[PDB]
Amino acid sequence: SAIKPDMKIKLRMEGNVNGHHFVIDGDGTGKPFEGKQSMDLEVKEGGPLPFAFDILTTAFNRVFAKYPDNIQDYFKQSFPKGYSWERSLTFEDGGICNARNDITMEGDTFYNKVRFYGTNFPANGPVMQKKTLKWEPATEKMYVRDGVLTGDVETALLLEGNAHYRCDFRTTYKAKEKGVKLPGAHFVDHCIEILSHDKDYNKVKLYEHAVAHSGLP
Repeated sequence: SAIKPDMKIKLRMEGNVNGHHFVIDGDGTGKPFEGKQSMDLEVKEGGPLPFAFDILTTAFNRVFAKYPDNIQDYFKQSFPKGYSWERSLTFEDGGICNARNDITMEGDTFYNKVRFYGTNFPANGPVMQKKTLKWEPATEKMYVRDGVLTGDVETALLLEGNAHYRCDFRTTYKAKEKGVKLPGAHFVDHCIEILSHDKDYNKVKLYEHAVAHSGLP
């Protein structure tokens, strides 16, 4: 396999949320076969961010997902040429985000060209007031729609004061090489956590664990 057990991650995100521009660099490592990755993020422009860092974290690669033998692993089969994804995030208070990542590989390193655009967050809402605590663990439903691998998530951020803030995600995934075979319908469970950060989330250590499964025992 082109994909080694230990891989490096280099990332640049450029984005705009409610008109605030930012550039964030990431450096990390992961274990594709164990579905684990960790990365150090550093805000390079636009800091301190005037919105909840949590809305960005799912944009900071389903190659870091433990896939069993009985499910086609589209993501690992996409290398070395790579793949990209496009995602819409719809929040319950009208906030909308569009994100994309183009993922390439050179030697032992995944390179990520990430774009993140968010609009329509109410100024008095939990995102612009920085009242988010974390993403709850979530399940991504994977299926092919009209020849395109699609992942749906229905989830929520936990807020201060025992409240939840609902978000629906739809991601479409496309391999760069024609003829990478599409998988059957399946689930990917993930957990995403900010392990540590400094005062205004200028530096953030991010961790994610993901496991693909078929639903039953």
